[PDB]
Amino acid sequence: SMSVKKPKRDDSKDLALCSMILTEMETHEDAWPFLLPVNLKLVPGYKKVIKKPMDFSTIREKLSSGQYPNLETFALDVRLVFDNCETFNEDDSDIGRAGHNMRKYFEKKWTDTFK
Ligand SMILES: CC(=O)Nc1ccc(C(=O)O)cc1
Repeated sequence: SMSVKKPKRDDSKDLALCSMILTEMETHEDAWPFLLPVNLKLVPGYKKVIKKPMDFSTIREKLSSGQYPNLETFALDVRLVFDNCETFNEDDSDIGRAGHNMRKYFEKKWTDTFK
């Protein structure tokens, strides 16, 4: 509360660390469904069903331009990519499996890096 501060986690390296994690995700061989925005004009159903599209190149643009206030807002966008993937793809499809694989991959990097 007022004039009573909790000790503050050192966040000075967060930007560099999130950038490293994003790089590792960009270079994963199962990252191909997630590198670019889904084409809303060429994929039936996507625009109406998926209220907030997100993809790695969009996350990268936002990271590079000061659009994440903190590391938690970054993790929310990454998770949104995989949440969207589950909403739209069968668990047993190449893309659906790619999504599950990348989420597992991300969450371990997240834990190892910040916890
Ligand atoms: C991220 C994501 O779901 N992408 C896509 C892209 C294309 C299709 C399709 O054409 O079936 C399905 C899903």
